[PDB]
Amino acid sequence: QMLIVERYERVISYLYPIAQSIPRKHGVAREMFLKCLLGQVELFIVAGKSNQVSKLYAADAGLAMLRFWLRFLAGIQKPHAMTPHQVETAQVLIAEVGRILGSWIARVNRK
Amino acid sequence: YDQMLIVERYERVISYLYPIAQSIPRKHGVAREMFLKCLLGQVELFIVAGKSNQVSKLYAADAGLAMLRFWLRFLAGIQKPHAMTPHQVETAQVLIAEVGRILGSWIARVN
Amino acid sequence: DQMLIVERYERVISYLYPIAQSIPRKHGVAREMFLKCLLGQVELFIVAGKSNQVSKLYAADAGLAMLRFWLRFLAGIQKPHAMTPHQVETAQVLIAEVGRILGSWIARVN
Amino acid sequence: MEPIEEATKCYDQMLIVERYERVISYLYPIAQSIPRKHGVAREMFLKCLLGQVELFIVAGKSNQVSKLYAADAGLAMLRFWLRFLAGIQKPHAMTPHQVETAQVLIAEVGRILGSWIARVNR
Amino acid sequence: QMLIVERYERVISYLYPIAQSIPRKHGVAREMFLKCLLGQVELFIVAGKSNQVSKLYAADAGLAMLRFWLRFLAGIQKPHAMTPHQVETAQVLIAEVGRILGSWIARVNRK
Amino acid sequence: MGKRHRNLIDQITTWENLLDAYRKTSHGKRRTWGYLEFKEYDLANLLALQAELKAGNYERGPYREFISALEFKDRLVQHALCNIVAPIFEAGLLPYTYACRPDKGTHAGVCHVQAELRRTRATHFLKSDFSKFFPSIDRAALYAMIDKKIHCAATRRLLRVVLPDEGVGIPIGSLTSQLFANVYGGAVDRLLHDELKQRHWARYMDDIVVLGDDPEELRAVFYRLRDFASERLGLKISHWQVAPVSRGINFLGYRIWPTHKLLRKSSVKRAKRKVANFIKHGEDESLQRFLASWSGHAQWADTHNLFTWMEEQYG
RNA sequence: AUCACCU
RNA sequence: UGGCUCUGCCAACGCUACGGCUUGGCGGGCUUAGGUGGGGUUCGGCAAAACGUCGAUUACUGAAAAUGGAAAGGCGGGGCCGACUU
Repeated sequence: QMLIVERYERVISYLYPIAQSIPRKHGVAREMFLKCLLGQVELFIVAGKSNQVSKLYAADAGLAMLRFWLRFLAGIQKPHAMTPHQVETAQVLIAEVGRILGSWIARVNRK
Repeated sequence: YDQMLIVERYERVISYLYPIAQSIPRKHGVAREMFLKCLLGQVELFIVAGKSNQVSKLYAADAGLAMLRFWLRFLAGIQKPHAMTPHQVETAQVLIAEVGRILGSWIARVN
Repeated sequence: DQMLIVERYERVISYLYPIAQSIPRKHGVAREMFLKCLLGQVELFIVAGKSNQVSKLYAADAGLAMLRFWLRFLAGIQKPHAMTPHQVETAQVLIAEVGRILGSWIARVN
Repeated sequence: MEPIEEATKCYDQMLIVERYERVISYLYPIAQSIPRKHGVAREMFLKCLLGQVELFIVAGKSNQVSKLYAADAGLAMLRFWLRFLAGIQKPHAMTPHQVETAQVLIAEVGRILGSWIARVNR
Repeated sequence: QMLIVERYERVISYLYPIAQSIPRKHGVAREMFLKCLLGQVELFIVAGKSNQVSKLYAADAGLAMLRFWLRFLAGIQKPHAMTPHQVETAQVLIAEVGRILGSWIARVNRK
Repeated sequence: MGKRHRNLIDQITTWENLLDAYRKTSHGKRRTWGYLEFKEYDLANLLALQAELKAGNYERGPYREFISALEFKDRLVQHALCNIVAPIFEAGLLPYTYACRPDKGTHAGVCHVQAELRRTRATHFLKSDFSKFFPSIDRAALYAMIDKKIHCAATRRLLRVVLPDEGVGIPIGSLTSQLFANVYGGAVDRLLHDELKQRHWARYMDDIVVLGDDPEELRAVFYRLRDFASERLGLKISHWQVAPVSRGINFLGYRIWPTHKLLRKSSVKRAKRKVANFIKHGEDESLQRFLASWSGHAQWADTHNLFTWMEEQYG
């Protein structure tokens, strides 16, 4: 869209510094965290372009995967790269782009 | 439940397998990166499954879980070191089996 | 037509490809994905032009707007500065040239 | 005991995967001998070799024959990757023996894929 | 038409050394050239398996994206420029496969 | 090994074995719905078999009788048993038992009859092949030999699960049936070699060759062998003969004179091919009739690894 | 028996 | 596995937000089993040990063999020392 991406930019702008703090050790994960962080604005921009909710739900799945990545980087990534503080704020920003996504789902799923 | 439970149980698969999949030598790079893209990237299939409640995606979650199982079989049957030792395949297979059980119960639920 | 955007998009590429190689290794996944959105957005035009399901043209605009994102991300990336805001504007001149073409091509196919 | 039941139990995917695991088990060592160079083709070989399991596996845990045909296309691309690894990877990548051996294993998986494609088409 | 993947195998036979040689410098482009060089066989092996002219158009796209990669890697500068000769002795090879695909696209669009 | 053996369910379920069992169960079957459904979570299923056998919660899944087949877990559990239980039974098997012993096998049996047909220049021979070995193994006086060597309460229970301690019918179609049939007919080996002081003989599960340098003695031996295996082992003797070594010992697929050894193998090949054809004919229901027939006549030529052979090629 | 595959 | 979100040096396709970055060198660190099909069988000795079996799930130790446990001894040959031959 435009506003979801601008609100997701805030997720990226918060999470990308976190993803760059992940050590070389877990560099292969941040590849796919950033391929899910940075790569999710493909799915928010591909959902923007493609009114089909398939790519919107794909956008929702990506947001949910990004929320997993928060969980993962905070714990499952063993040096819990994201701290539980940094999840909670990043999940606020994910929830604000999940607000728009759930409300974009809403505005697409009218009939 | 269902998607949330499966993912929390699959967290423990990743909680075991991500350390295994990060230790895999860069020799077995694409094994390590495709193990992870089926480890971490299986939450994607669990997400889509729950997000959609379409049995096809909880079956493709099983396909990711089964590709995950291939990966343990393969990272066992990798040959420069042995990547995933069979204990780590065993414990992983136990964890993935618990994920398989919940996915199985979830597949059953929707079926 | 696919050859028009792609050649005008090679000005994006030829501009942003030295820029996307000068993106810090530190910002290497964003660089590899900037480049995989720079290069390989030509593939979204070419698919859109060799085929023409207009979904493929929206995916082309998506990549162009994801390229615009990569600009607006790689500028203000983090500490190792990547794309300067100038480069983002200059790039966005050329990304808006293919924006115009692909957009008018979307419009013309629509 | 009851063998831990995966869902969408598909014989063909399981067999094809078990038989394709022998392709991987043969081809992965000789992808992982591809020089330091030639390593992006090996990335893609492996991503093609090791990633064909996912193609089979998703095909078995699909009813979609599209996924079965996509598994066939991947086996054909792997059959290609043999051609490439043998001839075009200029050092060597795959000895005619290694290809002659690998092509046998891929042919076994080709057979099982063909039978599997056939049984669904009816 | 499966002389395509044996005429295109002469594109790869040319363009793959003209890709192993794009240095690390241009290794995101090399990876993406090799995934359009090597991974155009996939589009000609998907083609011959879904006459469905779409996949042959998507292999025309991959030959045209290979022609882009040709013209890109020329203008990649330094001793990594795909020599104008190579762009021309490969656009000859890609145009061979372009004409076999021109026929495939013809022979399948015209039933 | 020290009599006793009163702690084997520990070794049967000692993974290291339950894996050997696994690799033995899967060997050849790596294309069986059973392996492929097991292979998925193979080592979780082995840990749940380590656990179901360690805890004696194991139940043998019902025999799928076309030849009674089992499951993969079942054949694994048997492979686990008959990796610990087999070597404590195939140690008390008089060397001249030649079935389901990897060392002393089919060929060594035909070689052995010849061997001790050469030496002692046997003037006479006894074939005393058993009738329904598997279908008339006491499965009860079997478990008076699978209980004089096991002495492990829970192995004995695993044996009794994998093979109920009641009936008269070792299920031909099992690795524990193989082993226990050799063990069971090992009682007639130990009525040949121990009692009957008959040093020269050979047996493969049901086929009991007993080359002896005197005729009427070999007919005595047989009568004594039949009376034993009937009264003690409820194994009717289907065919027997006391032939001069010149008739040839129709042992184990060969016809074993001291000097030559004319492979008569034909019944087998005929049956192999017959089964073969029946399956690639869609006639897998008259095959049950044929199978029942051939399970009567020249299956008392212990051609059951061939029955499992053709339980696998064809179904 | 044949096939891989290293000691 | 051409790496490294990796440095130090250095140089320039470059690109700089002027810091660097990039990128290239240049060092350094980090990086038998399985699949698929379908005559040593010699002659001798010891048969001691071992191994097997019966003894024996015995005696015994211990209420109880209780997933402890022999042995003498018998029976073997499977075993052994040898020759030859493999």
